[PDB]
Amino acid sequence: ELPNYLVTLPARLNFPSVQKVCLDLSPGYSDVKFTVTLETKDKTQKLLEYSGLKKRHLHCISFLVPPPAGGTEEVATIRVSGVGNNISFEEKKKVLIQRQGNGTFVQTDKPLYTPGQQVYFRIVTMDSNFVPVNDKYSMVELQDPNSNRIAQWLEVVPEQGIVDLSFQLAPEAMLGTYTVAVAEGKTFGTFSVEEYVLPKFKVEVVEPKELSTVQESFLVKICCRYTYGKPMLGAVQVSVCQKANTYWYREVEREQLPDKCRNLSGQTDKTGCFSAPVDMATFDLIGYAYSHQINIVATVVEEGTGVEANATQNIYISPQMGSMTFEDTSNFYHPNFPFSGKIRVRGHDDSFLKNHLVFLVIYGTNGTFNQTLVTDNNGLAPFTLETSGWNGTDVSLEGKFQMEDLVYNPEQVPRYYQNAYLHLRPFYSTTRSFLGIHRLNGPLKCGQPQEVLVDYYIDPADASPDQEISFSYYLIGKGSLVMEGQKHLNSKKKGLKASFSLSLTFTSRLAPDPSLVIYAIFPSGGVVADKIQFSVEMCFDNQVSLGFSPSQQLPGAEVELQLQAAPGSLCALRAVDESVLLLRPDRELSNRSVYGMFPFWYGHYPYQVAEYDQCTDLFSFFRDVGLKILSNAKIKKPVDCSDSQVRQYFPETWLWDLFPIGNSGKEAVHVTVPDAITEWKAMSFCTSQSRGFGLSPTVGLTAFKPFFVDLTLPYSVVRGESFRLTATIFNYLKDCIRVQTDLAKSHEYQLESWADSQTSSCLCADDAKTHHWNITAVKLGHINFTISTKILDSNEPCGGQKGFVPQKGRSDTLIKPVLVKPEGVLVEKTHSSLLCPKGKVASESVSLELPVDIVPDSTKAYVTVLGDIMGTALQNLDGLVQMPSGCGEQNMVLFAPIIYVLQYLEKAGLLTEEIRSRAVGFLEIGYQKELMYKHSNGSYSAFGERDGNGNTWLTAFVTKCFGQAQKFIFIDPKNIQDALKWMAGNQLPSGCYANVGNLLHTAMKGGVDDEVSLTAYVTAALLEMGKDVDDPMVSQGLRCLKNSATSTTNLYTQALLAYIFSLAGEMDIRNILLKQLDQQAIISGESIYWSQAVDVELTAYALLAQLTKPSLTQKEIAKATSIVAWLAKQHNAYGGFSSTQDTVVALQALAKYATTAYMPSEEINLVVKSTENFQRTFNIQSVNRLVFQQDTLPNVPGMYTLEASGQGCVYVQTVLRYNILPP
Amino acid sequence: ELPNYLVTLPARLNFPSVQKVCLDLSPGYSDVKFTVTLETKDKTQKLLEYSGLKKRHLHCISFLVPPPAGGTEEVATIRVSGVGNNISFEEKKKVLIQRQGNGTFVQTDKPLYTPGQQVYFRIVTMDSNFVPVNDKYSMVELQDPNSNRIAQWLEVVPEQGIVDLSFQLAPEAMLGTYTVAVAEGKTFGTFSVEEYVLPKFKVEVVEPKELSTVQESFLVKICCRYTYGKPMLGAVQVSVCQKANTYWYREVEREQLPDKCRNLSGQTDKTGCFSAPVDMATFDLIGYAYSHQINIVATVVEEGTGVEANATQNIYISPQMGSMTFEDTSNFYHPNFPFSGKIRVRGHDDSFLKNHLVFLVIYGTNGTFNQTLVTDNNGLAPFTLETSGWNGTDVSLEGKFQMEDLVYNPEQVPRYYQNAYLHLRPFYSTTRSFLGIHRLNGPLKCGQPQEVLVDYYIDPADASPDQEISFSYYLIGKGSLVMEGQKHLNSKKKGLKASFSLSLTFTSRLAPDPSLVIYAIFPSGGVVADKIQFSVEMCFDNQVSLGFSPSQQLPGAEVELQLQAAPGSLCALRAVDESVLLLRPDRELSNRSVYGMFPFWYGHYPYQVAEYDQCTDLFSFFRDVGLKILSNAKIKKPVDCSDSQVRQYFPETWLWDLFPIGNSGKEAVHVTVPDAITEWKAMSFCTSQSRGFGLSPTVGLTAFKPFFVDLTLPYSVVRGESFRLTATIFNYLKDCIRVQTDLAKSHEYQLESWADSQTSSCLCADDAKTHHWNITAVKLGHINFTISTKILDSNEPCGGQKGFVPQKGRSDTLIKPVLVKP
Repeated sequence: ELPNYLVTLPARLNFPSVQKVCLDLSPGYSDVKFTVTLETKDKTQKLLEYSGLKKRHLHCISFLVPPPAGGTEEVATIRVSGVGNNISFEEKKKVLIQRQGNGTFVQTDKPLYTPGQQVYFRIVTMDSNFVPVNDKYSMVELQDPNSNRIAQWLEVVPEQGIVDLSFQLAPEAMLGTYTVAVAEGKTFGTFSVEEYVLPKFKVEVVEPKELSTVQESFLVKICCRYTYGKPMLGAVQVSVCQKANTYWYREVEREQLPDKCRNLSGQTDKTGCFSAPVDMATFDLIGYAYSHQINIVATVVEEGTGVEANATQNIYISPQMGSMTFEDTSNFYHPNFPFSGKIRVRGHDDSFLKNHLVFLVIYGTNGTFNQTLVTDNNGLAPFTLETSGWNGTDVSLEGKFQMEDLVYNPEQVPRYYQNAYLHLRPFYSTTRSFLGIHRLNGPLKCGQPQEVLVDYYIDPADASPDQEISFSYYLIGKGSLVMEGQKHLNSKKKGLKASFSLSLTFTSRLAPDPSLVIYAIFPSGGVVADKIQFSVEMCFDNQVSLGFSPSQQLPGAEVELQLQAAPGSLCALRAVDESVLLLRPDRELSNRSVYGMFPFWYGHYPYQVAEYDQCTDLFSFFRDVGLKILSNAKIKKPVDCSDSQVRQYFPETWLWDLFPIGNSGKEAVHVTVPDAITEWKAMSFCTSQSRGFGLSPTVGLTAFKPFFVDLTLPYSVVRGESFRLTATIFNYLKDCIRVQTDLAKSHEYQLESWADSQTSSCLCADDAKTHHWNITAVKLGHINFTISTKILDSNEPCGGQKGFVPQKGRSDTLIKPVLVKPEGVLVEKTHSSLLCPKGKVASESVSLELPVDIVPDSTKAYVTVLGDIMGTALQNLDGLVQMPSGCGEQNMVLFAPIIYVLQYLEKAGLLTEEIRSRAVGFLEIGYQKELMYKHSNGSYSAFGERDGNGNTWLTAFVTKCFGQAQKFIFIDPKNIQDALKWMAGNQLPSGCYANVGNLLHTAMKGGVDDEVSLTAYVTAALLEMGKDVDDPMVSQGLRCLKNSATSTTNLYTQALLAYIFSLAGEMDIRNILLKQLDQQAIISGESIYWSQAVDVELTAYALLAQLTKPSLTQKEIAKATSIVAWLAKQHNAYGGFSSTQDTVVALQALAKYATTAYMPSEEINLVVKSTENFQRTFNIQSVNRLVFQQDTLPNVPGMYTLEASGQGCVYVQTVLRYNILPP
Repeated sequence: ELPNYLVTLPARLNFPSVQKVCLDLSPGYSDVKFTVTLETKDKTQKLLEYSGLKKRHLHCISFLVPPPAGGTEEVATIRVSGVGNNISFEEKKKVLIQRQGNGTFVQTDKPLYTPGQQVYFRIVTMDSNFVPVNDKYSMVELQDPNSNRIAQWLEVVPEQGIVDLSFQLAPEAMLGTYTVAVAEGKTFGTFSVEEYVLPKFKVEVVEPKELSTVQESFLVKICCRYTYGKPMLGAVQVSVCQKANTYWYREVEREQLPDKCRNLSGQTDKTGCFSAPVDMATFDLIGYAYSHQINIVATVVEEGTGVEANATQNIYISPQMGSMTFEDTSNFYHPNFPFSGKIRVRGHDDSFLKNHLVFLVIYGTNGTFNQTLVTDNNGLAPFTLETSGWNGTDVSLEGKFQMEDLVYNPEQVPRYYQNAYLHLRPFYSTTRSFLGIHRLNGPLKCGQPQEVLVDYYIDPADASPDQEISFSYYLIGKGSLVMEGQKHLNSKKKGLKASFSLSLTFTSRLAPDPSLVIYAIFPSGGVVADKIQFSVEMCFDNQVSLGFSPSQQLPGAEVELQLQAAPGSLCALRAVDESVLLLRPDRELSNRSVYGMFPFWYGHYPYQVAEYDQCTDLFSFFRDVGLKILSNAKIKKPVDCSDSQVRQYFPETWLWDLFPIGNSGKEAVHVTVPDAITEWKAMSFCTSQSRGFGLSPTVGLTAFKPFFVDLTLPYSVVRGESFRLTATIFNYLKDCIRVQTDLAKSHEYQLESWADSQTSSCLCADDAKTHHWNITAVKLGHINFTISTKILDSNEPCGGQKGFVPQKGRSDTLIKPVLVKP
């Protein structure tokens, strides 16, 4: 016999992890010292030293990995060496050690906020094995919808992997999509802040969920239900419609047909759900001018109330009436042994079909085979096939509904049958023996031992009867070898179709789709092996479950709450209203999102250590699961080339408390239900360094009362108007009752009161009596509307019999707040100052006034201080230096911004030398990327060296890029002088732009793309490095441009021709067009910009025209400060790699503005002082520099003093909002 | 009638841990809202918002401890407030918050080094819940014994709570007790460095371990064994001696009588244990001038070699021949209900005596009572007493051997009976009921769920049959609440001596001495309770074991070491030689040492939050464990005054590695044994954040060969000076064989030709033959000395028969380095 060995490691090692390495020894050897090492550049760690035994032995050891010798990634070398008695086996492979993606998320308690609320949020960072990581954050930031950073917490440490942070939102905070970022990661937790009111009912479709083209009619069923679980009445309008399909060509036959649609009007039943049938004779399933799509817009208005809900459902019409997919089968067959599998058969309605005659056709080189099968009464079709006629050839399985396909017809869409296709490859079995694993149905549970049966046959032609046989099994989860073992079997049985069993246990360390690989090496050297995948549900380490008792309980009294988790955990709990999830769907915190933030659905070898043998077997079996194998056994295929209750409450988020789980595993807390009659959806994620991360499914506590009231009233209420206060009184008791309703009159709202002063009415079971009022308000802010109802004892009978009072819940009151705003139209007066003392005190007196037409308590004024030139995304400027390229003409516009960002960063005080070196290395390898576009004439071209003389734009761009890169690296100026002779030859002094050269990409050279702009750029490119006017090229350029300077027109071109005269330093003709430039600029507050993508370019060129010119004054300083404040919020000003030239010109405008006037703050103490001797102090040093701080001032608006002391420049913006009478 | 509440907190909160808090409520309430909250000097978190229920309910929640506003230690306050329906209950009590003690130990691979070797050491931090912390180490330092810091490490980060560091000692490093110190703290580890040679055998006493005065003559059974488990023949000289005791007055009568020594010479038997009786009347037991403490110094010399091993056994001589101690009993007793207890019965050797009539006498105000009791065949005396006639008065119990004590005599030392004395206090019981907890044996077993039987009697005069009575139980360990429960019983059973059971689980969170408190509040206002103290062995939550397979190996063959700990744990190793432990005894790394690393007085409040009266009940039951109680029930009494291989090897440690544990909880490694004929003692500890710290027993591997050699030679050799190299040959084969010996000649050393060749000889079973040579050194430094022995087949009989050649063990080649100095 020949002894063998097999060592297996993960191919992709992870740095804070503990991994396994397995080594299997044949019998024989038994005198050879085996040792395995992994060699990094820092050490040589031996994994195991070992010797052979008299039997086959599989030995697996765990190890802490070496750190990577690079920054975060290093190719280490795995080495097996067997020494001893004049033989030295040595084999050598490469593995990869990298710091894996520590995935994080941020969970706000709500996706929605009124202004004045409190944004609570938890940031969780967690490992690939769902272990929490206490890698403490540098910074976390909360930014406006204007991308302006308004909150920042620095150097924050998490407890048990999670951190909670509370930001009190402003009562005057602007409406939009706020964002929260951590450490400048890939996670941007966004929440909306807007004005909203809570809907009390959800409308949804029920029966239209699938539609096929073979149906005749479908029954639209629209169910509207309250949040507390009761049905309701109300008028229903359902718009069922198919829109016209927009074709892939958008220029011809664009005059479309109108959308085909039918509108349903109705009333819901006693179960509160309206049903009506709609034919598909209305819609055009045959026609390609209409999409295969039906929009259902269901709109329900409550009876006598006026509130409205809508459901927007999208249905995709499918001509496919049945789906047949392989789901439990292998991609490989062993030769001349039976092959097993099963087919999932489903219909159009994704339901498990019954008693279907499926037909399996087999394509092979011997002959086409056909076999029919019948599904069972569960929806599966098992099959076993005899492969002995397949002759070791790759075959094809096709499961079909019928033998004959549908003939394509003009009058009807051909209904396609989704067949079951499979390709079977012969396994590389050099020795005749068989393994097979019986697969385990659908999704498998976790924490319980799965019993898996393994079938085998060891033939007595390659294994002698004295040789003990053993099967080595590996369970691989998420690309790491997570379970190992070997089973020894008795050698006396030898040749029979036998079986044995394994007892596995799937968990969160196991994948959603993990693998089982079993193998057996014979003493002949051949191996027989089989692997299967698995369907494992998205489980977790902590078995968390949430429990309410008694789970449907009256509003205002206690409910016991159970947390089930692993002991020693710290667990976070969110109990929130249903109604706040009715407007915006919540940010999905589930098992699928936690499993989805780690991108490892592929497994496999990485790019760094991949083995390209090609110019299936056991090596492919370990390659597909992501394990490096080193062996001398025949595992490689040879390569081939081819009782009154007062009710004020907490209707928003209810529970946001942290609970550490004790040693019992379970923990209870009694919580008091808020008085809003809704459903509370609660969820919890528990985390622990012991077991891991666990996530409860969300549960619901239905707070419900039998008899109650409900006020409805809008949120956006202005003063003076009479709004519709609608009070819907609900009786859900089974007996008819009498109610008495009264609004408690106070001195804070006015009405003339239809049916007030303790009105009385009669109602009965499932009844909603809607009283109406219109109310006008006199106060401001939040004011309370209070109502009370009682069930009177019936002196007279009504509704038939005498009314009956319940013993409990006889009375019900309600207090509801509303926000009332001042009258008139709003208008803002803003004033900005750039206070820059240089080691001193700089002061400014600000005066802001108001016309005398104001209603009282309407004027508000607040001041904002900012220490930085722009809001956020300095790390975007850090990331602009990456991603080199050499394809297309986007390479020059991606290699342009490096010199600009390293000019910008050194004047901001945050320059780093390692990105300096990396960026100039990228620029030095980027100098070679413009060399194969060099023309044969001695110039550059857009594409090819034979196209012709190049365009002036690209030659001027590479002239600027070569002349502005001499401050960082060595660029020779000989190519500039080689280009200048072709600038002189291309444009005549008698006439400029003789039209030689063309760009490959259109709408790219500018916003206008005319000849005078390209001429002014190529004649402005010479003197923009620091040169004066000394050349014939710039002389003929100014000769061409001085005629157009007096011609005016097209202010973009006027600004960029004022740019070259500002480079010339002359004030004679650019001042006669400067006055018509700034007066045509529109005003957007203090963030103004010039208006004629094109406007941002015009703003950048006019900022450099106003900045490059000499004699900068303070009004020009404030004007340019307003311009760069508008450019601060432009996300297209920086962040584009294949974008236009706007990015580099706005970025060099930022660089020149940091050069000349505004340098960033490093120590500013600011004080504001008012008329009424009120003062306030801001501190802006280095980390609250970007924090855009606010302060609300209580004085009557007048003259105020704004003083800045220290070293640095600061920006102060004062905003006065007030309301004026419309006449 | 009158509703009652009870709030329980630990009285000493540790900052990185979580703590329980408990609230128990009577039937009644259901309209008030109880808030318990813990305020400190920066924040106030609401521990429980909680409305009342119509039954009795026990609700307990776990909370994170607030940070210390004082920096490391502060006095917070917990308060209870029941507000609602114009009812305002408000009470408060002070509690202490301090940072928990970070324990730290350092181990080394050996406790003893020659200069020129590598010193390894591991330093481990530890919490009071035995979980390791990866706290940032500032600096660690290594000091010469002249108080000079010779090595220095700055800014070392722990990997899974431990640090593993190495240092190369100098080849001319001077001799003394070097010290490893951490951050100028209280932790230090001393290792001695001097020249040594490894002893191959040890010697200890077997039979003399206790001396009582009633003996006539006592056996001295000295016994000497090799490290590889085999007996040895030799010459034994034992000095058994009684020293003259120095007087307490150190000013007069300096003339001292000579020490009563007896010298015994002997040869060990085939089992290698020398036994000889010594008449103990030679030693002066009566007089005070001679000490009551014998000292046995035994020196054993191997024949033909000259090496010697000494053992010093210091045995106290005691006149005590027995001990009555109370160990399973309560300090309290309930009035007019039976009281149970158990007595340990031990003799002069502290062994369990059989069939001893122990006598219980009871000292009370009604009358002194006597009772006799027969022990079982285990060593226990279980008794029960009626307390109906005791009338609620504190009593005393005394358990004795006999009624009459021994008369003091001038001619004899008065031998004392160590009786069992106890004082029983009356329980403060306002309402008549009984609650007793049955005891559980001696030291309990960790991890297994024990079953405890608790019996009770609820008197129907002070209870109502319609309402149920629920017993609340607290299983408390190491000053914090561990396990909780509320177990109800219906009062339809009425008044009887009923019983029920609890399923307890004891872990490392629970103490070596944890407590169990069971109580109940009746609606009259009274309370009934019982507290017992358990006894658990010094346990760890991480159960770790080591196994060598096949646990006895010839040198040169691999051995599978199996290491069994929790998954996700990082484990140390130490496979030291036994011969290293024979020179310097190891500093103790055991469960006693780890549990004694932390102060374990406990059972009381801190002095900053202590409560005292002007001058037992449930409040004393919670004081004696150290828990704060806020209650309005009758919980306080009214105030009153109170074949051929060459053997070069590893005479240092064999295994010193870090093996993390995978998910199966098992690890294994085939480790190659070193080529010394010895025993390797291996021990490991594992640190995990999940299951904490775990420490394994010291398992042993006997690396043994049947036929081998050994070289006796000193460490230091003066160059140009002759020494005696003594090579001994051991035959442990069962037959008689013929050996042949060749000492390798080289230019590194010179020989004087003493039995140069033809040293072939006959060695029978369990035999040793020593050959001496006169060898001098010629060159400086380390010198190899090589000996090769083999078995030759010859027709010349050895012992009357031809020497049978082995199949394994035919030859043995040994290489020993030696140090040569000028």
